[PDB]
Amino acid sequence: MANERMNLMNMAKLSIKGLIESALNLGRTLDSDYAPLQQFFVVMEHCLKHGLKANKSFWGPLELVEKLVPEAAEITASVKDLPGLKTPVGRGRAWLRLALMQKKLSEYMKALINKKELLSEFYEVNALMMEEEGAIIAGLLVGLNVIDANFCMKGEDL
Repeated sequence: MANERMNLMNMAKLSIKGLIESALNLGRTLDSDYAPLQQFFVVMEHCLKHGLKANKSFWGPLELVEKLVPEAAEITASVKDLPGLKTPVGRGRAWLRLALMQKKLSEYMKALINKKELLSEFYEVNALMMEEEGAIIAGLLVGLNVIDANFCMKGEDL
């Protein structure tokens, strides 16, 4: 099960590389409908799913971040107090996108890998988040702190 952590990482380098470059070559705030950006989350999602156990999906591991990095308490409670967001995976995809904005996504991730004694509750013995690739990516996520994207959560004019 190492041929998967290898694909995911080299499937993250591109997703991350391409985004950081395009984003900088564009020079303007990114919107949700930005292919290179959405493609990142698709991958970022898969990476966090790989190795999960027993349905909070990857939303469960993310709920730990607040206890580790208090600076994350806010966005963690902003996805909960947000109607229209049913599924847990939804609270997860919503969480990531907010971190991308806070430019703290990289910090939260690192805060987890260095606490495997906690992930072991949601991930198998050797999930991407429990191995080397989990760090290589946590470090590449530092280049996304220069990403100024703005995602829409909801709106109502009636």
